[PDB]
Amino acid sequence: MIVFTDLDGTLLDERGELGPAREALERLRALGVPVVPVTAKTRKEVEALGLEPPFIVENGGGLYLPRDWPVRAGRPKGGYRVVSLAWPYRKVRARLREAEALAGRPILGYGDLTAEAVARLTGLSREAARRAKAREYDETLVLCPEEVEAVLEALEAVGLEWTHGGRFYHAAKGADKGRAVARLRALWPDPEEARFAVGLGDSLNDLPLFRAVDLAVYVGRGDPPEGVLATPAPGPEGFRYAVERYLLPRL
Amino acid sequence: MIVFTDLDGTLLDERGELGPAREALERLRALGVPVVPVTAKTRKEVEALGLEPPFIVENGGGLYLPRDWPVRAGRPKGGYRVVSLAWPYRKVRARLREAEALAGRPILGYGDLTAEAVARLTGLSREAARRAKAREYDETLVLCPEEVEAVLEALEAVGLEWTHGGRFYHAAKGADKGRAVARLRALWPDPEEARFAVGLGDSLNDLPLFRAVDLAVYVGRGDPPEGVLATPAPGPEGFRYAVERYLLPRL
Ligand SMILES: O=C(O)[C@@H](CO)O[C@H]1O[C@H](CO)[C@@H](O)[C@H](O)[C@@H]1O
Ligand SMILES: O=C(O)[C@@H](CO)O[C@H]1O[C@H](CO)[C@@H](O)[C@H](O)[C@@H]1O
Ligand SMILES: [Mg+2]
Ligand SMILES: [Mg+2]
Repeated sequence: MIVFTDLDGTLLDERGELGPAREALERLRALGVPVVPVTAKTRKEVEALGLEPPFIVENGGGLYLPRDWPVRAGRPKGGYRVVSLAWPYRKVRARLREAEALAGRPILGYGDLTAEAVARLTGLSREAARRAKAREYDETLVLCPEEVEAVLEALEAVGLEWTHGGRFYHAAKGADKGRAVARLRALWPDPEEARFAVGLGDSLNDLPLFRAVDLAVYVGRGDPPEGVLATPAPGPEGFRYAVERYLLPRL
Repeated sequence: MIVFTDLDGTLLDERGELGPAREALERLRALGVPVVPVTAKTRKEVEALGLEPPFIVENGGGLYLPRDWPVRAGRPKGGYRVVSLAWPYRKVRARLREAEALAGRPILGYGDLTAEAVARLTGLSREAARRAKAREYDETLVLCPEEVEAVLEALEAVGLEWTHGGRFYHAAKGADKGRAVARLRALWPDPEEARFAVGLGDSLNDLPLFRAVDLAVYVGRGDPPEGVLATPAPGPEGFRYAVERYLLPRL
């Protein structure tokens, strides 16, 4: 069994911490069940949370593996090997400039904003905001509600893809949580361990995650997607509920 | 006679340069008529143009005087003397945060953006964008057209004042081109010379300028505001026409 999990609004609470998930995470480790973060967050953010690889960052744009992963894949980088599935940030940013000219209006993202600004917009600290700005693949867009749709049309026109997390729209090319999950499973050392995958999430960018796993659990607000299990409460309490009710009684 | 003039879209061409205005400016200089910039631009931007004080920056937020101005006013600041009429930028920025809370959405300004982003948004060079970001009183806002109305009400509700230049809305408190022109006229060494003031402009932020002078000339693109003279062509060609037709005969 592998548990693939989104962070914001799923494993993490409103302050970007664990809440009741802590105990749930420990039980899984004790049972030897790998837990793989799959998030819109950057590697720098995942690191600051003390999460060890493997993990999937920037909506599936990058798969970070331990340097000594038993299956050879990716490009070595320090204590990691990195499998890049998506276009680099710089290329996305260049494409955004063309989308701007098309939309006939500015399209702003984290790359355009100071860390101070990103912090204010996200409620993160300036330092956490600096980590959120260290994007390798995916751009987080800052859009006024009323312009969203015109912007999305322009993104697609210039070859970019979009999704949204809990609060923000994203632009990237080749970043998909489902693609990344499928890839990581294919690269898993023990095929039997990866045979059954669970995926938990709460927003649009998690749909691909749900599709790519065997047991999908939605811990967001409202009704889950079709074919996805639900929990009584959202977020980390959802995660806890999910492990205890759906996972442990299988372990 | 003193000629008070806006810069962008009035004295400056589309590239923000004085080239086309040279001949008309030299006509005034040769006749010993002082010319005072009155602009939304910052001290740094005005200096980069090689314009000497007295000049009025940031929509009237600051009045800059020569170090040896005969009438002692304001305080020494970097080789000039400055008379601060408006709240400092820092206070405006803080009150903007209250506005954001009321509006329920981000309200972005230059202070939130990198020089690179400002450069892209304005067409200024990266160097010029840094100068445009060196704001002491007034914030230039970057707003979705669809959100302007809600945003402007939010500004009013938190005690900020707004206006707009050729392209951008602004927020400040106590910055009014008319108030600054009146203060400079009152601090003028030669009361006779200041007795007859001319004001030229092309946008909303110039209405206060027109109210504060004895002869107002509009060089923007619409019909002129009531009580203001028009010119056959906008911008620097309008400024030149006004000098030749309205001012020289009077001199
Ligand atoms: O789309 C969003 O709402 C979240 C995921 O739900 O990701 C963005 O927002 C987060 C801050 O809330 C950042 O940590 C991420 O890096 C990214 O910029
Ligand atoms: O409101 C505007 O459209 C113009 C009019 O002067 O000023 C802003 O825009 C200019 C750039 O076009 C900057 O040089 C100014 O500092 C200011 O930010
Ligand atoms: Mg989430
Ligand atoms: Mg103007």
